[PDB]
Amino acid sequence: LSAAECTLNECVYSSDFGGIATVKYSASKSGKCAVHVPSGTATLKEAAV
Amino acid sequence: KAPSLKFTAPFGCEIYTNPIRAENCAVGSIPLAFDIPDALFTRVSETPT
Repeated sequence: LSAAECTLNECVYSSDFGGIATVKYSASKSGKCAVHVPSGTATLKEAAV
Repeated sequence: KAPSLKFTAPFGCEIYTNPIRAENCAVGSIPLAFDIPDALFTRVSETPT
C-alpha cells in the first residue's frame, strides 16, 4: 500500500458497527489486505478487504 | 348600526357566520411540538454528503 488517507465520513458510538471509514489508496497491485486495528479503540467488521 | 366586524375587526380578520368565526387573524404565534420516532432518522451515508 502507498498514499492512503483515512476519513471518518460517519461515526456513531453505538453497540453495533456504527462507523464508516473511507481510505484513499494508491496500491502497487490488486490483492487482499488484512485490515486491522492493533489498538482497542475500534473493532472492525471486516478482517480482510 | 356602523360597519360590521368585516370592516372594523383588528388584525384584518375575516368575519364569517354559520358558525360565527374569525379567519386569518394575523396576531400571535402557534407553538408547534413534534414527536418524531427514531425510525425516521436515517443514516448520514444514505443521504448525499
